[PDB]
Amino acid sequence: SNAMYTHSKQIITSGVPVQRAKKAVVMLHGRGGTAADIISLQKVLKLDEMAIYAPQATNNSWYPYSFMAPVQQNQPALDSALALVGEVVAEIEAQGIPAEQIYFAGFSQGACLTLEYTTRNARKYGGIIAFTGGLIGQELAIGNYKGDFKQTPVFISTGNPDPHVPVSRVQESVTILEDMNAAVSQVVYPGRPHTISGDEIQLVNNTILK
Ligand code: NA
Repeated sequence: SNAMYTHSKQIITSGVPVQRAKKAVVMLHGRGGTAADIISLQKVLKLDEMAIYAPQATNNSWYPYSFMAPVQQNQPALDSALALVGEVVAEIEAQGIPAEQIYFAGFSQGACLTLEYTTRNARKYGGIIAFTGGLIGQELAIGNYKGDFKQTPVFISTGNPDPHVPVSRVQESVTILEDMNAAVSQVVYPGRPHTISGDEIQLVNNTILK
């Protein structure tokens, strides 16, 4: 189609009731996916202490084209997607959970959105999990990236090769994240299909979600 659409405020919650929760996690689904889908990762990820928020994308897609299309071709849908993630973060903080106890988890299109949001808005977060994603745009626009991660643990993975996410863009993303003071774990899985492997799940559970 095109990028001339809005993500309306569709937010699905699960996990610990937010008023009781010590921590929260913002979970971002992939292209053609759903909030209910992505939440089911709580069955294998150590999220049992988190209030879970998963916004649902309009058209089940955050933005219409490859994350590496000229960024204007993904606008205004992308800005709308970033706005919605920001609304979710704002809601969590208003429920009394500070950003340093807020975690992010995304797969594929959702991992790209996760990285793009957190890097435009870098501060001390609980942790950031980007399963097969990179920062967004044909050209990286460094001028959009502001803040300091204050050693936020970040896990970023991809497969090699992967026709959706070149290894080069994951490397570039790592370089930018490290420059902004994230504590970055990058893992590239040669020959892995476009998926979340069991190894990634265990690794995230023993590190970011320790
Ligand atoms: Na943790």
